Amino acid sequence: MGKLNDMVNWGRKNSIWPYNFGLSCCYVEMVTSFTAVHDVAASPRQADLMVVAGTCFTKMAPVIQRLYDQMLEPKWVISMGACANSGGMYDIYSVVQGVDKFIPVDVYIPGCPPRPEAYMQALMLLQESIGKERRPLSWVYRANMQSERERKRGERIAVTNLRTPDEI
Amino acid sequence: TDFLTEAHLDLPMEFESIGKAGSRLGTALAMAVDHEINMVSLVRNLEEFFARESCGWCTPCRDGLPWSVKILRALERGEGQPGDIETLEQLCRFLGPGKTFCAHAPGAVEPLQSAIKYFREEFEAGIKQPFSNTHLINGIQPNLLK
Ligand code: SF4
Ligand code: SF4
Repeated sequence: MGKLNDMVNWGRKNSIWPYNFGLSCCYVEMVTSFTAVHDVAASPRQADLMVVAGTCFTKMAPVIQRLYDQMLEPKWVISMGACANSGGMYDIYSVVQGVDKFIPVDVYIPGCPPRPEAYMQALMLLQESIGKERRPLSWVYRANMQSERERKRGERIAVTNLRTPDEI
Repeated sequence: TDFLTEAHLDLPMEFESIGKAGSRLGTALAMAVDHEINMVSLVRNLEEFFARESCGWCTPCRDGLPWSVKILRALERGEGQPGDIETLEQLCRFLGPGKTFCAHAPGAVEPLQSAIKYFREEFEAGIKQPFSNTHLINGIQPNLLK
């Protein structure tokens, strides 16, 4: 029983098909992520991960909501960039301030745009979150994971000197 | 009062005659400067007097005579930098009559401008180091103005 749930979560974490529904510059960064220089390696019905990467406009918000509703359980969401997290620099009348206003988000990525290695890091974070929680085997209690901020605090505060901006 | 040269020595000690030569008759008590007195040191002493006998009321005298004093000290020590004589000339032009609240500062800048006019070679001889106002900050590339 205990090993069975572990193998089920292992199968869910080692096979994740993203529906990269991006809308702006962040989506173009994710287009550059698929190339062989980054080595990152469908339809919403069979996809299990939704990567919201771009500005969630007031007119694009029904599309995002419908495309998230068309997905099936288990479903996970990664927000990419400042726009999908919070609205970013567009605190303006025509922008929804963050995609988590209307759909739940499992992993957030700061950046404007994030580089593709940040997306791979978020994929690793989502895999750990999937492997730590547990779902019913047949017909949801997510694990409260330690935040990356406090976990990485020691090695971040221990930094003393950085390369100067004058050189290359 | 403005310095005059030996070419101006054949001139009557009247108000209009000295005034048309580029000076003032003043108290008509003349002071004779011989050859071995450095003009920069003499004007430095004069400006030190004028900048410590300022009353402090108005900005050009109060804050511009000490700048001239420091420039003249640098020219005395051979630590003058390019632009110092231009600063002295601009100070002489901007401390004239009507620019300052009283007539202390025009009378202060008269010897300076007269010694610059007649003895510019010594003030130019005071300048012996390149102009440096800043120091390099490690990490910031400077704006190399031309
Ligand atoms: S977060 Fe920045 S890079 Fe990404 S969609 Fe918004 S404006 Fe573009
Ligand atoms: S010019 Fe006259 S009023 Fe102005 S600070 Fe000097 S002494 Fe005082």
